[PDB]
Amino acid sequence: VRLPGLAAMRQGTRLFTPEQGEDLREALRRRRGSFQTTCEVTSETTFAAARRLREKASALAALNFASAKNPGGGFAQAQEEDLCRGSGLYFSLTSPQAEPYYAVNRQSHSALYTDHLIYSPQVPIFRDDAGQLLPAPVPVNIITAPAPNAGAVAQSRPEQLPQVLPTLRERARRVLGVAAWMEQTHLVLGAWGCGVFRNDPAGVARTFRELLEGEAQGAFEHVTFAVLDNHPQHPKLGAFRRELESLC
Ligand SMILES: Nc1ncnc2c1ncn2[C@@H]1O[C@H](COP(=O)(O)OP(=O)(O)OC[C@H]2O[C@H](O)[C@H](O)[C@@H]2O)[C@@H](O)[C@H]1O
Repeated sequence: VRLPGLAAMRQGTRLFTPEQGEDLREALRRRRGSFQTTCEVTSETTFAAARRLREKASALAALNFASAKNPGGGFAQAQEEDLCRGSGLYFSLTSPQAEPYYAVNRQSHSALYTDHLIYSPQVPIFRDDAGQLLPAPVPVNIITAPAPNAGAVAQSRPEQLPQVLPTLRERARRVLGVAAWMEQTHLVLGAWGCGVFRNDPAGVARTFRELLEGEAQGAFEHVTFAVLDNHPQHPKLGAFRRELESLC
């Protein structure tokens, strides 16, 4: 039998296309200055920050460090694999509405990908970081979008290297523009693009920091950066703490 919440979530899944970029900015701009934005940088998983924020959260959204080409990225280290194995996310990512995002991204034949985002409403989290049931599932809205594959660019088309950073910059602003458009209060962000895709965690953490200080200033209530980091140097975790000190 199908798990509770899946049908509602899949049917509410919705595609944002590149041609709606200006719609997303106007939503951000209109929402600027609405709160005293509280923000933190943590070492929790993306669904652990979500799950503790839930009971406090008017409108809770989290970012999927998604594949551009296959829902769930075809599958252990990776965060989207984590979200798919412990929630209904996959059932939403394979939905009919969502298909143009993978179809176009594959057709682009560019490691920078395109500007489609998938909005999955009320995705039920079913299991903890350790994989047993939750009391009851806890729903979270999930914004899925692919960071540019900086690794692939370096190895397959270095000529797009200078475009890497502007691409992640404008796509992040679409990411929070979707969160503003869907009127979220609590945003779970993190080391977007910084693992498999090999983006500089310094640039990523900062690019956020700029937007939460510029166009996204005050647009959200609480923004936590859940950055899992089991590497002893804690490189990703450190660059996010080091560079989000102004805002938190
Ligand atoms: N559950 C987690 N929660 C929070 N942070 C995490 C988690 N898991 C890893 N991190 C941290 O986040 C950093 C980046 O996690 P990555 O998963 O590589 O996302 P990308 O954007 O770089 O690559 C996306 C591709 O990887 C997948 O295959 C997708 O299908 C895509 O194909 C990690 O180094 C962790 O420190």
